[PDB]
Amino acid sequence: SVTEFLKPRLVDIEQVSSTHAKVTLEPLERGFGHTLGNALRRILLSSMPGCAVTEVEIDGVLHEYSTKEGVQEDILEILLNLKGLAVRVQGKDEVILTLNKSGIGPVTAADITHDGDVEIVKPQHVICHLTDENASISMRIKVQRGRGYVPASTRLLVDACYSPVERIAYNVEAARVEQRTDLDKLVIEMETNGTIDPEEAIRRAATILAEQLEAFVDL
Amino acid sequence: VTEFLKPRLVDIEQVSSTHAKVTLEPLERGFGHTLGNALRRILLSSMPGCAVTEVEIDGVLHEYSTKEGVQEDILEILLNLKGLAVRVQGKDEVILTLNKSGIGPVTAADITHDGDVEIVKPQHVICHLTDENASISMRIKVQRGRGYVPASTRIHSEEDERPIGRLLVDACYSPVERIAYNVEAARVEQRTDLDKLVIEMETNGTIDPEEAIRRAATILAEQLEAFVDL
Amino acid sequence: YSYTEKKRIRKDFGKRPQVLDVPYLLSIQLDSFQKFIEQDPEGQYGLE
Amino acid sequence: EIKELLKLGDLPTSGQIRLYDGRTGEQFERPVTVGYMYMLKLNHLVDDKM
Amino acid sequence: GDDEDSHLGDFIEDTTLELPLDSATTESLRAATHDVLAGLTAREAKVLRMR
Amino acid sequence: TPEEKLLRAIFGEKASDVKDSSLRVPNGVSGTVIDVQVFTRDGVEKDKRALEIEEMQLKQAKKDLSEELQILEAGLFSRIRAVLVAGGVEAEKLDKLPRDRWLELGLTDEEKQNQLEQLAEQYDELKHEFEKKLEAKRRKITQGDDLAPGVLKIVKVYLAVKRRIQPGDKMAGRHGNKGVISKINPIEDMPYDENGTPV
Amino acid sequence: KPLVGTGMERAVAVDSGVTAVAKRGGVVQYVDASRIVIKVNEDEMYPGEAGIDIYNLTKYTRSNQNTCINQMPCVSLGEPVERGDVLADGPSTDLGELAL
Amino acid sequence: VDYSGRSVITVGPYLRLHQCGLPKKMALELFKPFIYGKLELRGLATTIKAAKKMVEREEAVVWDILDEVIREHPVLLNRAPTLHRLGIQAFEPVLIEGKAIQLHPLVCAAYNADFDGDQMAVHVPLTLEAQLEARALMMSTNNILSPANGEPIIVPSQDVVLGLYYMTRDCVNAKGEGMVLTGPKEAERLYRSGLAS
Amino acid sequence: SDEADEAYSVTEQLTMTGINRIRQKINAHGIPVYLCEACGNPIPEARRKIFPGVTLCVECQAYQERQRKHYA
Amino acid sequence: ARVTVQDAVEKIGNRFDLVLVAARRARQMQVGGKDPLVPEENDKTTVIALREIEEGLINNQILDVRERQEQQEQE
Ligand SMILES: [Mg+2]
Ligand SMILES: [Zn+2]
Repeated sequence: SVTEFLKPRLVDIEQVSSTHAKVTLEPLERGFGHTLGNALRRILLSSMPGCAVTEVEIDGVLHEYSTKEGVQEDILEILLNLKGLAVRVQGKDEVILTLNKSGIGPVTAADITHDGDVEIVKPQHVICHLTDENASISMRIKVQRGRGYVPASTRLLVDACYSPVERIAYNVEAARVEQRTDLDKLVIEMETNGTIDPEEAIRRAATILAEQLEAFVDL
Repeated sequence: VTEFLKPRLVDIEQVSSTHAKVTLEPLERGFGHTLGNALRRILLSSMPGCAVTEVEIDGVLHEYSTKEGVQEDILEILLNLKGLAVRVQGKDEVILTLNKSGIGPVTAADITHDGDVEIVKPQHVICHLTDENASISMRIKVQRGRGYVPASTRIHSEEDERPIGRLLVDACYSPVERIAYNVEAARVEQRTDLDKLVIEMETNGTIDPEEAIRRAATILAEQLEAFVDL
Repeated sequence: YSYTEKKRIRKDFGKRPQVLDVPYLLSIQLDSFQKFIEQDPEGQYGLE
Repeated sequence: EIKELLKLGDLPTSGQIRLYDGRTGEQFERPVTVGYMYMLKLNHLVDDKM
Repeated sequence: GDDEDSHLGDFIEDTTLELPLDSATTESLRAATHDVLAGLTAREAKVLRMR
Repeated sequence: TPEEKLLRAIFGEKASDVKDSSLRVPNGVSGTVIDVQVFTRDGVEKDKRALEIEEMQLKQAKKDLSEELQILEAGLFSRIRAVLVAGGVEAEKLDKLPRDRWLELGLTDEEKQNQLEQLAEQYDELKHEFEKKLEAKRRKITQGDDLAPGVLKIVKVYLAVKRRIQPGDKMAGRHGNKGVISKINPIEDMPYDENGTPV
Repeated sequence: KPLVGTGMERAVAVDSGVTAVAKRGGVVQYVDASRIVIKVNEDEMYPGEAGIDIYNLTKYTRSNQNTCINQMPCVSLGEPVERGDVLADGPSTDLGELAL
Repeated sequence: VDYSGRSVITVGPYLRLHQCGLPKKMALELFKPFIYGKLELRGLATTIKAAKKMVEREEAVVWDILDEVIREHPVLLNRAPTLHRLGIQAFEPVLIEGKAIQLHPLVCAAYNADFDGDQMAVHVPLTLEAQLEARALMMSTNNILSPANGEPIIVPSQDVVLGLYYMTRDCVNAKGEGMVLTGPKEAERLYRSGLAS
Repeated sequence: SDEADEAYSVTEQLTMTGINRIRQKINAHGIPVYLCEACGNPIPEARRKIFPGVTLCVECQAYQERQRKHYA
Repeated sequence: ARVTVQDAVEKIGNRFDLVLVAARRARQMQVGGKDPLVPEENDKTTVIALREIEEGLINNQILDVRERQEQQEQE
């Protein structure tokens, strides 16, 4: 009748790397590719609960800029290497970690004071490299649980990439049922740091968007 | 952290018979534009209308003709019918009779009304009778659908297809014409990051705004159900 | 004002005041033919 | 005079509007020219071509 | 007097040729009839052919 | 052929003495047959449809000629009546007796009377003229059509196709900006100003 | 119609054939989708042979290019008309303007 | 030449540069014997006459059999003044519910084409040697170099150089200036989000 | 492209290599000569001031151009 | 659906023989009774023959050798 919209008959979800999925929803009724994909990527990009490093106070720099004998990296590249640090907090919130260390090699993610619920998704992640010495590198990092991506300009702060999703990008291509000329074929294609799977990322985003419409749906 | 106050329908405001701007006040910072554009595109794209689809004037064979008494060629009568905004309730198809004679404009108010049917603008003109004794006897056929089904696509109904008198018209079942939206600062009692979404909308009359954005929300929510399952 | 021009009068820019109204646009054809076919009592042109 | 007439109605004098995208709803930066142009339809129709 | 300056003798179709669809039909007809005869007793098949 | 003969014997059919060359709509076209004329050679005899269309043409020629003579009658009658309003005073003592009894009704023998005589002559001339015109018109309708040598009859159909704009048509401003429409995208997808109306 | 025209539309359409421009002043006695009848004025009337100008309009017929050439009445019953006015728009005319 | 048609090309930017749109009417008509053989191979039609009747009725399975036939059969596209050897190329047909041969944008440089009415002519290659010539010698992905000189004939023309130009530029004080990013993915995550010009 | 787009470039080459030869007939060098190389008349100061490097008086130049005008 | 023949022209050498070999190979699977060597994914015999040519398990000498051997099994 005049209320039977096409529901998709999924033809692909191909995890390319287990942090890079690509989902071929179809066949969506015409123009539904853009509504659906755009709503899901607006949500996945600017409203997604997650924890992430917010501000790290290093002992040896009062600025965002200095030299630090022992590390060859700059300090802004240490803020960089922290922005890529993907932490997952359990039921508690607003944890601080410490990463005091010294030696010869790199400084992975596992070299934190490993607290209870705070989980490093890739301990192999590289923060900074120290020289051949007893060179001191002691830092107190401070994470929180937030929603979108808040830069540090809105506030040693860090641009807080709270959301899991690193890159959403859909495409609408012309699918087809037996005679109908044009319909939709959403090709979502997602990446995440690992804190939540791409499949689960889309699932949670769509669940958010569907919860928002509770006052309006009818049976 | 993960609360997301869902919106609800604060005051609907019927500025006029067709122009009606709804409001969904408590929207998180960001869901304003997402909901607004999603809803606007669902309203403009997919909504149920009850337009005219088949017309049968009394003694006309095609629409490329003329009938003594009417000052418009039949093509103009059909183009004047196609914009006839009507609202059916009970059925999904109905045959409205139009019997008129005498000099004067012929308007949708002169259609023989049944309880199912509501002709929303009775002052909307269908023809212009201009003889002392000449009449139009037509049997329009309203029916309900979604979007734009043009006449040519629709003439493959196989059997009884179809007597020389019946003239199909392009059906344009979609009651909303304009839909614009604005996201403004929703001053809740104690918050600072809140916006309300106001949706103008300009129907032809056959659609109520709360009913409209209830069906729109229904559509988008069921498609999101398909997404969430995976 | 002509009755067909008070129906929808076109806002006219353009500053020069018109001195010679536009001719009859089809004048060459009609003129030359009806000069060709016409009882004209002299050898000006035409059939005779 | 065209500015004068665009100002008679409440249009923007510079002849340009800010359109919003119909698919993403995000405003096109660099405001665009939108007006009313008289489009003919030359009868090189395709279905006498194909 | 057209663009190509083609003459009249190039707009005369050949109304005797058989359309390739028709020849490709009766080749299929030879196939079908041979098939039908194959499912017959040799007496009746030879009589049908020879007849 | 061979085996075609067997296939004929099997199903008892007869290859028809005729083959068909019937006028079918050229492929792609789709429209309403809005008129059909039948030119027939003079030697032949008209079929049912040609005589039907002659019936239609004669009745329509009569109806047109009589509608027109009636409109001219009405104008003439009203002018003569407006003369019989002054000088010949029957204000509405004239709107009931026979209108055809106005070419011979009362007045002075003034210029008004000369006008009334002239108008009555106009009435009789209208009658005579439209009669002769109807006779000529009927003879023209039912008179043999001339045809190319060898053609028996000719049947002309006038479809009325209705083209709709679609990707591949040419459009143009008046300023020499041609361009082929390449997509007819939906409404939602079009750029829309802040007020909500799309380009 | 052109929302932006050069005023030559009116003259080009009238001086073309397709418009059914009036032949003499008067009142539109009975209009219709196929014919316009004009009770001419008395002052623009001929002395004997009163008459009234009845135009028949060409309905759907094909031009040489297979376009449809068909006139439409732009006047309304009881509406005055003056000499040289426009009674019916041909193909591609709007009230005696060239709408292409 | 048989198995050939012409029509009006349009843009079709959604494409890849190795395909070309091709209307269902054109496709169904140039490819008749292919569909006939396939309908009587799949058993969808008893005879070949039945197959002709089925196609001229244009049933729901005729279209699917068409899209089965079309798949790897590249069709040659050619333009009117064949000034050089890139005036003939070959693409794979993407069936297009329409009436215009949507030709990929980058290829108009080669064809010297533009979309103000220029008609293009599609030819079908019948045999297998012909399909391998087209797919190996004439495919539109195999000639990205001008044969006049190795410089490519695939240079983006006008909408795309202006979009690319507008993208890779820089204001002197735009939104989100100065901040440092973990990589290009964060760049798009800001831009689409709305935090950086 | 189109008719008008190549016609523009044809007209543009036409105009440019029409400006350039008329502009190359102009003398831009400096070598005052003071004596018309055909008649020896002294080229006045002003007629040498406008076109520096002019090596003919105005009379002899008019003659030579009148001769040029028939392609002799 | 295969887009370029870069690696096919690479493996077989000449590019006018990438045509001919692929064409005869495909002819074996369209006319003859052969089975494609590589897993066909709704592929046409032309593209299948090119795909075999490209991995380096079908080319001129191989096809000639198989025709010889087949006629040697003709016994
Ligand atoms: Mg061109
Ligand atoms: Zn001198």
